[PDB]
Amino acid sequence: AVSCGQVDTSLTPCLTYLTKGGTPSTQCCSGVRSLKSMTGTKADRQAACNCLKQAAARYQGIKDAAAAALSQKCGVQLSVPISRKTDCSKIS
Repeated sequence: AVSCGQVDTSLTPCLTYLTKGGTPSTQCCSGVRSLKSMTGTKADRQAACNCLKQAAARYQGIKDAAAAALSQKCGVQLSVPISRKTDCSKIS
């Protein structure tokens, strides 16, 4: 079980980067690592994906480019996309 509270809190330090781009903070990357360690089941990955979809929809300053590069720039293999347009049901 993962809540949007858990998911949104983990990426709270990433908002600077998500809205401006450049380089994520150490705490942002620690956040992305927390996200990966909490989404080991398909249910948790789909729940995470939905939470991050809803957050990207509400936070209008999020750059889609920055969202799609966040896991790559943190060195994290994160199996959850971050976009207001993703079909979260199609996630493995």
